[PDB]
Amino acid sequence: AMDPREVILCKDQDGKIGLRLKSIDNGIFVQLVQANSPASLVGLRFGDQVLQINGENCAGWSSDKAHKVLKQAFGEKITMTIRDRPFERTITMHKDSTGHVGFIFKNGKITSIVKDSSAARNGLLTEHNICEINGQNVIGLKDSQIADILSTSGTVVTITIMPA
Amino acid sequence: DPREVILCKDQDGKIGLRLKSIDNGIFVQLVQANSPASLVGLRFGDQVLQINGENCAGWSSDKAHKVLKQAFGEKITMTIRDRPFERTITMHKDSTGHVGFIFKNGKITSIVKDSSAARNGLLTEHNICEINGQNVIGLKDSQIADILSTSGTVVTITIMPAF
Amino acid sequence: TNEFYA
Amino acid sequence: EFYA
Repeated sequence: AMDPREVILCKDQDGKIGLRLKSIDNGIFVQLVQANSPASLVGLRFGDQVLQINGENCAGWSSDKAHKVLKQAFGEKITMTIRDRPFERTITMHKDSTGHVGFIFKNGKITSIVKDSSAARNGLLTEHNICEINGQNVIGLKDSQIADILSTSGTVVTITIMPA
Repeated sequence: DPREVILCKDQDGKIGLRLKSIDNGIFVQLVQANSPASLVGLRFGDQVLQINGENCAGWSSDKAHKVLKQAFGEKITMTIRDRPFERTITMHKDSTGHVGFIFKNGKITSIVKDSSAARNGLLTEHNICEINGQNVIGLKDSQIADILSTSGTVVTITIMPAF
Repeated sequence: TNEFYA
Repeated sequence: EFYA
């Protein structure tokens, strides 16, 4: 329903593209992208699904398997067929009088919802990773940098999230 | 955006709805077929944001059950966010008539090698909700399989993670 | 089985 | 720990 795109990436001298992969529910997802890597340049992000690597289905592979496919891949370019963060949702909240939208977080994850808040009214969910805040990616940031973005934001606060 | 529905009690009280707590939200778990719930189009997976001017955030299943069971008057007002966990996957049947997955009790358990399902990145530990826009929640597996049989070569399924 | 093959 |  939401369409796959092809990425084409060049290996470093060790064969790497700057990518960590994770097996979830017999798919393969991007777990970590290395700063200023080819992965990064082609816009891969934590939570994107890899449907194929060099045309081969990723279905049922482990992370260890996925990584070894990358390592063994012939030539210097690697093609991947990518489905953009299929689990992603966006919630728009409004800060109240105290400057808060209404949730507790830790390690970039929503851990509780404060009663009577914009977050409560919007059905914001716990056990969910925060991906971006007002168009700022928060993946790989300390909670302090996340809190700074939150405080500096205007009243309307749009966050993207996905189930952890 | 959310949508507002206004349910109207049967005689007895009951509105044909079971709710369920997931990640400090409240979700529709089961809708009876000729019920107050079904009239306003509630479906499996719908998130219930508010009941009668009270947010459902942080409520347990037991508390949702009780608020509903004890509702004063005839009208139950709700604000609903439509199946926010819902995903849609389009597969094509191969020559044997298969899209490429194993299921049991309405739930995808494995993805078959070299199939349309595999190609399309269908995931396991997900409940099957609709097949070509046809509700399959509450059906026996054998009924799901015949619905698949009478779908086209192009099968669109709606899925949600299991909880 | 009692698995169904889709 | 951190309140949003």
